[PDB]
Amino acid sequence: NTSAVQVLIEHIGNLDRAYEFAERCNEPAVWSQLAKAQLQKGMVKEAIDSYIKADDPSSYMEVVQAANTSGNWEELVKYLQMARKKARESYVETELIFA
Repeated sequence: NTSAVQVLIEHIGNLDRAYEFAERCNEPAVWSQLAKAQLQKGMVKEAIDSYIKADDPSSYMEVVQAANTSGNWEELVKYLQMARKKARESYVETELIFA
């Protein structure tokens, strides 16, 4: 299961595919680096950020802050649920606060 997931890559997947082989795995990997690549290459995040959280990424800072203005609340508020969690200093919690 350490691959059936990250498969959501560029020349590796795309759209109604990337999130088609993620419900089978639990487990997985690449959550902070996948949000930076899936957010700068084709609109997805709303999808690639609503079927993974999986610990990381809480703030700081890029995806974290990003998700809030648009219009990602309902999942946004949950994205922090893990924040103060295996996590609790400034720039990261003062960020949760800020956030």
